Amino acid sequence: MNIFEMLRIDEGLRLKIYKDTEGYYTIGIGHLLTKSPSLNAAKSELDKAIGRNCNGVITKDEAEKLFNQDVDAAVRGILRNAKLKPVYDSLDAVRRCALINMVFQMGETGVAGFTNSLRMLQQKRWDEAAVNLAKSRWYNQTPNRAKRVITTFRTGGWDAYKNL
Repeated sequence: MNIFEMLRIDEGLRLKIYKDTEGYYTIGIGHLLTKSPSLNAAKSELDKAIGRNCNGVITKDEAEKLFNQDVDAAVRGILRNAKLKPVYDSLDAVRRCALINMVFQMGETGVAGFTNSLRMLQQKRWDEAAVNLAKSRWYNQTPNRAKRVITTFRTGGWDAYKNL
């Protein structure tokens, strides 16, 4: 299992503009287009993103292209972030995937706000950090997904994703 397969289980694949769990306009493999309420604003962002007139619909190909950019940007943002980098560097390969996943879903900023859990992950207090992560909007709003990511940090292996 790797970061791409993991994210694709969590995000799914949709070739037509759709709404987030949050009600936001998205396409592909969890590529948010806009937080704006107009389908029109979304369409426009789409065409800007792809470089063509898409009319709200893309190919598999275009979806995976966006996905590769988004993963790359997530990793690079972690690496550039003063709060994130140290945790990232301290973690093993599997756990590193779980932090990348959070960053992808919620953005650098969002994750960087989980101060106490970051601290615990750095210290390698796996069970404590899992209980602290669960105490969030994130877990309450998307519990099955949060719980997959959490098991990942807890265990250090891919079991939450075996099932799936």
